[PDB]
Amino acid sequence: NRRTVTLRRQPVGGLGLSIKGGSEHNVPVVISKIFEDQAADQTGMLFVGDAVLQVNGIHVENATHEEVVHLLRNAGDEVTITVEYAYTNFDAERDALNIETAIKTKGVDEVTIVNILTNRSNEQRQDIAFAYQRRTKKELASALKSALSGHLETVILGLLKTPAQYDASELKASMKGLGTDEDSLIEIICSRTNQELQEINRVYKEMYKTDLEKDIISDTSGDFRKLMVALAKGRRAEDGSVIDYELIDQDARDLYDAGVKRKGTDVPKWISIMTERSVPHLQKVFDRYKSYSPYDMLESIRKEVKGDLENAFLNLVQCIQNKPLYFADRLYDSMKGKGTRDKVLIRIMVSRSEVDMLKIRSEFKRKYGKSLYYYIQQDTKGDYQKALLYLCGGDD
Amino acid sequence: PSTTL
Ligand SMILES: [Ca+2]
Ligand SMILES: [Ca+2]
Ligand SMILES: [Ca+2]
Ligand SMILES: [Ca+2]
Ligand SMILES: [Ca+2]
Repeated sequence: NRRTVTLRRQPVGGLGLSIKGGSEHNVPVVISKIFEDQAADQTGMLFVGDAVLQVNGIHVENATHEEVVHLLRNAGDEVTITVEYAYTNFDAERDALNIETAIKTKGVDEVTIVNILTNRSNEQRQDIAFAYQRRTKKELASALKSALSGHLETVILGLLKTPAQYDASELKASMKGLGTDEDSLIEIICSRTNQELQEINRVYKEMYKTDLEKDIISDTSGDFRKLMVALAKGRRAEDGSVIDYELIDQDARDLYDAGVKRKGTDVPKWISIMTERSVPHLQKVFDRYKSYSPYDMLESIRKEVKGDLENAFLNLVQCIQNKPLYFADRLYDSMKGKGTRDKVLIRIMVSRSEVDMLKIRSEFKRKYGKSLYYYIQQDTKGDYQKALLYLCGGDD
Repeated sequence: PSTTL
């Protein structure tokens, strides 16, 4: 049903149609509406559900939504459209072929590379990497490493790793050398779940020929070391349909009796409770803690401990209470001031794009008035900005 | 996700 139709742009409705879809959602652009008696309806050959393949002979079978909207608005008074009424290995090969063409183009076509990779799931990017190596005999990561540069290179190479590989390599990078990036180490260890950590530990073993727990011990000290080792084990309790109200109250008293009530801090009891109890349980514990203590769990942490141990406890409680808001706040910090903390911004957008990016955007918009898309737009430029915007998934 | 033209 490959039909080629010429529409005449008219003041009453323009082209007289609506379109939905686009390669940013990995779907073909499809005619959404056809306003009756207007241009698209007058032709008699356009129907709701037609996939848009060409605009004035310009191929758009793999174009984004804005690219097709931009073509249809600049095609003149006479617009000619060619229409026709599960991710497979074919899609991987076509994606891998287009990425190969964009890399071999003189000057590198970064737009095409960003259009595809930032709009595929992590599992689909592995299928693309498998097909790219079959067709070119080259590794896609190393090909893009020399073809790209700057922040865009950091995003694309990070997107190519599996969730465990990316987390493991980021963990290794935070402890590399004498200067341990405690903030990056804290962000990953406090926010990852049991299933994610068990996979990180397994992959960290393969990539670096040593245990993650053994490397944490070598770069951390004191109670901060005990907190990261216990969290990195990923043996937190899994909650069921059992709300143990008696334990919620006793855990709150124990947290209060171990900190604000006594001189000093019984941090082993803090580490024991906050790392072993399930997340839904600890959420109700922290509210029950407000009934016994004049300060909430976060303020009690600021009053009891200092240094990296304070920073880790502050991040853990935020992840337990509201993890999407936790990432929304860290994204805002990465862009609020002069310049950009690109390491945090890139890592969050890469690691959370497929997890809870919608809930992060919802918390961000509610608290900061503007969208996460908007702040990314004002802090980054170029294809690096477009890649982050695609990982954001849309405005608001 | 639709745009009218
Ligand atoms: Ca270029
Ligand atoms: Ca490079
Ligand atoms: Ca170190
Ligand atoms: Ca105290
Ligand atoms: Ca900024």
